Amino acid sequence: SCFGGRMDRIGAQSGLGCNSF
Amino acid sequence: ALPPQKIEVLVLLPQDDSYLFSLTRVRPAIEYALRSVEGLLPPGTRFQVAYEDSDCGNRALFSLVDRVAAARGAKPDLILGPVCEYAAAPVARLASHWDLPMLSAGALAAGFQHKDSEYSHLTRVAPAYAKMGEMMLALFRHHHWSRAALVYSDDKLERNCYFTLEGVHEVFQEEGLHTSIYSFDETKDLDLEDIVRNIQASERVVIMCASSDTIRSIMLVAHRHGMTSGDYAFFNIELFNSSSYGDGSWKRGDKHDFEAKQAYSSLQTVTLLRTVKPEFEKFSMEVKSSVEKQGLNMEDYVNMFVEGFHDAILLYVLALHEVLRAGYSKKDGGKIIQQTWNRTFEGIAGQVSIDANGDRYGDFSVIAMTDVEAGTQEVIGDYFGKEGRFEMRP
Amino acid sequence: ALPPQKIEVLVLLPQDDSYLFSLTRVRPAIEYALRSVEGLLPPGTRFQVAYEDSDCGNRALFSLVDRVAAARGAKPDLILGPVCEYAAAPVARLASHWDLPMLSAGALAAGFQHKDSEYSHLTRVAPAYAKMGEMMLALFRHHHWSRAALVYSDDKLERNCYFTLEGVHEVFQEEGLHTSIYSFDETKDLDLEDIVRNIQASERVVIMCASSDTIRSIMLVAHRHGMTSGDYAFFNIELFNSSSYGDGSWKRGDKHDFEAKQAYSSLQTVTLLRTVKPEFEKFSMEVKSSVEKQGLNMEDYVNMFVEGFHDAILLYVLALHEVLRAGYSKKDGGKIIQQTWNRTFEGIAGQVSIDANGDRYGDFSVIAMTDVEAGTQEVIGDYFGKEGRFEMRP
Ligand SMILES: *[C@@H]1O[C@H](CO)[C@@H](O[C@@H]2O[C@H](CO)[C@@H](O)[C@H](O)[C@H]2NC(C)=O)[C@H](O)[C@H]1NC(C)=O
Ligand SMILES: *[C@@H]1O[C@H](CO)[C@@H](O)[C@H](O)[C@H]1NC(C)=O
Ligand SMILES: *[C@H]1O[C@H](CO)[C@@H](O)[C@H](O)[C@H]1NC(C)=O
Ligand SMILES: *[C@H]1O[C@H](CO)[C@@H](O)[C@H](O)[C@H]1NC(C)=O
Ligand SMILES: [Cl-]
Ligand SMILES: [Cl-]
Repeated sequence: SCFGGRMDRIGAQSGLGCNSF
Repeated sequence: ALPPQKIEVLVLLPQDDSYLFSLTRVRPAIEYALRSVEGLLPPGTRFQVAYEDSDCGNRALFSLVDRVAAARGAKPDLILGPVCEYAAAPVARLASHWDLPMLSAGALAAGFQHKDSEYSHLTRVAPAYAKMGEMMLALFRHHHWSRAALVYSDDKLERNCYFTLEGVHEVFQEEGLHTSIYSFDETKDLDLEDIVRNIQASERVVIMCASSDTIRSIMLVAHRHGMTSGDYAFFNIELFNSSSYGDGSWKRGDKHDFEAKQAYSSLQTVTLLRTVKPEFEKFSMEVKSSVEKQGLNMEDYVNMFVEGFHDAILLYVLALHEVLRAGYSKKDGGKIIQQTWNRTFEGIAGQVSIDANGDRYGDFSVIAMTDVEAGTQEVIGDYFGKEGRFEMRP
Repeated sequence: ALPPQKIEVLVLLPQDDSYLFSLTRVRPAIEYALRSVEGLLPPGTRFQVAYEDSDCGNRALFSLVDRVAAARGAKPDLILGPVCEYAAAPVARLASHWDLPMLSAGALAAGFQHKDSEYSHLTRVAPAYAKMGEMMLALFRHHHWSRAALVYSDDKLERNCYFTLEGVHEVFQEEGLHTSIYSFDETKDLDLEDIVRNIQASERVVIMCASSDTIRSIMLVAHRHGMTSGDYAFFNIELFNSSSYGDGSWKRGDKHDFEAKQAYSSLQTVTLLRTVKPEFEKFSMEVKSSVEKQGLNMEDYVNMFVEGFHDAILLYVLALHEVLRAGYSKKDGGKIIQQTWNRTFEGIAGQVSIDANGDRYGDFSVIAMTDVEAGTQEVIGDYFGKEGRFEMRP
């Protein structure tokens, strides 16, 4: 899934690529 | 009997009035609360309020730091906002580092859930996405559904819907519900054909989040594909401007209004449960007029952010009081934040409860089409976060 | 014709030596560059360097901000680091706001590429992950490959490997090559089975990034699935840790060594193409001396970070000089930064070229096993970022 276990770092920059299992 | 107090609060919101929580729109709400508190605080008390543009971006941090640097280290006693997610994170982190209390009717994302370190001085007075995610979990257990497709628009900028559905994803995950994820940039060139194909390829129950218009298009292509006859159960989240029902959220005075009406028969919209009170009425009006003779038209009932910021004022005052009465000062930021948590009070629209983690409990409603011929939409059910029970309307 | 200029410098790297770019490991290289420089600028010109712990996180921002607020509203003249991605973004943004020049041997993520606004005052002296991506692209055209699998560990914290493969993604996406994505948290129990099976499902070429031991394990399970030996092409990225890209990368003085050795016959490792010169020899000597005298069990030598920071300083002077000519001061950060872009100079290890966007051009090498019997791994091909040519070796 395009979220992963978490995203901890919300409000950082990291918004240029998904994820998935 | 105590010496008068002078409270400095820094309000960080967007000056741009396109957002529902712009300074122009919220300020009236803040001044209403401020007036209503003075006659909990020592007599003669006053509030120094600075309104600074957050630009829903880096500017929030930029002006906060510059103001403190200018003041040679002097800090505000209270920070209100930002609302936008990426703007609140850095401000929240500094407020904590500085022991300054920070309340906001935004910063809805999951990440702010963790307040053990980085975000300890943050109190969210509006219902977080994760709370909205608990409601959906209840809705689902009630229909005994255990799988869902998550379809949302991702800005790669503000990313409201990304954060919205992350709230559902986080809850479904812990619980075990399976979830398929599919995102698109609704701003960029839309491709409603691939959307619907992924939909029908994964799960029969779909949870979506995008502009009201974008959802409408998705529902048309779905209808044109026969997915609305009752083979799919679509959902969309419109927590802050869900007032289209009553006339028909499908209605655009468009030439597709007929299609839409039929398409929306398999669509349900989740929004915030908004309760009224006489006070709310008078508060709504004044705020409305203040805004009106300012240049902006306002939705009859003020939005969650405007209401939330009124309750933030009250909340802060309710904590500062108990802090004072115990010998501490307004400068004991952490101690003030702690007084704002795990407590219930009376907001402008009715009761307000904030859990043990400093996050407000939210109530939601589910709007469904009760008469397909007319196109009548109505709240068929509500959820009460605190009580933790969902119930269809009798 | 000029008074003793005085540069106040702020270096933000981790105190913890767990990082290859820790204050202890880098400080020496900074000091070395400061001698050959204070020995271009007016006589007396001195550099006051403050070495502050970034903690590879929020600390970088806290310290920068507490420093400027405490001592008046005075900003340092130059900022070196942070290296860590999530730590540099906030400092880069502030630097751009305060018109202060920021140079880092890090901040390698793809988002720092856009310097039109927030990251305008950032110049990266080390190869960004995107430069690494352009390298794979050429590696791919060479073999006529057009689809790949990106397998990486995402700890949801520093996310080095995620940002790493994000560099390959960005380039592949803009070019047309399809890519299957797969991620896991090597911080949890490795379901090295679903991985190897998802791999066996997706593509024939696999681009990976995870801890050295993790790639070793993955490569084993794959072996247990007969996935090595010509069927699939496995790549792993090790740009900095000499320990991980040194010959015999398979060997671990363990029981698996025999099996491990056989898997890597299909594995290729990507790393930086380093060049040296006589002068680079003294540098390595003095740096090792300090690091050892600092009780730190000397790693093995100077990595890309230690080297890059040394060249960052000569790069800053080379630009100060030209800004100090055209009639400007050490306070026109924007101007300084523009004088670091689009140019080539002599670093401690050879020609260094920063492109028009303020990013250091990168040269890479591919390490493969050229003797399965023995385990002899040697550079097979080199890619020169400036020229943009990839070429195998004789
Ligand atoms: C450089 O890479 C090596 C691996 O080659 C790292 O050492 C490993 O560290 C892990 C956990 O810290 C251990 O479980 C392994 O046993 C180590 N490998 C061996 C045999 O040395 C090392 O930490 C890296 N150095 C830095 C500064 O990151
Ligand atoms: C970069 O600098 C060179 C001079 O060394 C100049 O010829 C070239 O046009 C510059 N590139 C640009 C357009 O930025
Ligand atoms: C919110 O959305 C509704 C529905 O489209 C729209 O009528 C209203 O003007 C919006 N609120 C504002 C002013 O942003
Ligand atoms: C609210 O919950 C907390 C648990 O975090 C508990 O300690 C507290 O007693 C509760 N509120 C009260 C005082 O009733
Ligand atoms: Cl905001
Ligand atoms: Cl760092």
